[PDB]
Amino acid sequence: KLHKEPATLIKAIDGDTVKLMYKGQPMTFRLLLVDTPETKHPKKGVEKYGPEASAFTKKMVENAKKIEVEFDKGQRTDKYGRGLAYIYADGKMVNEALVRQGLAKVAYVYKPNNVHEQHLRKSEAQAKKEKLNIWS
Repeated sequence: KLHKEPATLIKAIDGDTVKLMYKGQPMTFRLLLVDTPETKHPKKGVEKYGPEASAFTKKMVENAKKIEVEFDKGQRTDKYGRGLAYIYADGKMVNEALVRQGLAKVAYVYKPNNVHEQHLRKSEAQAKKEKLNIWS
């Protein structure tokens, strides 16, 4: 089964990336299954809603009492060294919150890291129906 492990915030870096202290080591975490508009896009740069997604993730993790990380069932790091995880702030999944708010889309899914896929797709569908942010 998947289980959560505690972590401590170091710095929110962008909408889709946060640096955490995990098992006593600083590490960069990429949020699984979501694509946010980025402020730090490799080519693009600062896309529309980038600033908004980035501020949303930052507030959510900076104002939390407890941060937890949840790994999926496949690879736990990507080719850049970043942890691949679902991040929880006081019990609430940051990945889902972003999608629910129309501040992220569900990404292209590489099995078998897809455990919360349907759940996020349901939230994405609701944000589209409500025409929030990216979908407005």
